Amino acid sequence: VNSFSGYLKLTDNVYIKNADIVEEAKKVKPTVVVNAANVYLKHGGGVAGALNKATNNAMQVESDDYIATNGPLKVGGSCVLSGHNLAKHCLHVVGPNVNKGEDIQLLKSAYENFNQHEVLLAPLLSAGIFGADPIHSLRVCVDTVRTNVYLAVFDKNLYDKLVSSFLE
Ligand SMILES: CC(C)[C@H](Nc1ncnc2[nH]c(-c3cnn(C)c3C#N)cc12)c1ccc2c(n1)NC(=O)CO2
Repeated sequence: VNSFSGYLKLTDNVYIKNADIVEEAKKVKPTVVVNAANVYLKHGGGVAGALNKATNNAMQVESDDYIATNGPLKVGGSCVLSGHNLAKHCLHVVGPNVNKGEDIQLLKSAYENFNQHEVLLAPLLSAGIFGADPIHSLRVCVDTVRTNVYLAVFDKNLYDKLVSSFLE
């Protein structure tokens, strides 16, 4: 029922909280949870592994059937599939992996997919092992997304750095 609580309001449409996106999905039952996906939808590690494990592998079985018939996504692209027990829908979004040389300009394209949904629970795109500068990813979110986005960042030091840098 989109009952988000305990988020800091950064802008009129962007909110942020130090929390695990899986625990937020369980508490909130959002209409849309965003997965930090890769092009073949292999939900190993990071956000994707955590969401998939919380569905008892249902998300991986559904995603393998999608890829068999439709093929891989593009960097900056997205795919709406079932949200299983975590949300009504899961929006799988592929941000660029700059640790693998993918272009950081495609992070704006990745965030643009959020504009199709009125309200979303999401992670910080291209952060962690994808290698983008997290402060930059937050600025791209704030500049690109017009709909209501609730960012869950599961790392207190990173959350504090993002908040302090934005509040300058
Ligand atoms: C910057 C990070 C703090 C952030 N991670 C997270 N952000 C929010 N909720 C989270 N839950 C978990 C969790 C829950 N259980 N487990 C075992 C995990 C893991 N791993 C992790 C997580 C993050 C955002 C975007 C990402 C990635 N990581 N990593 C990637 O490979 C791709 O893109």
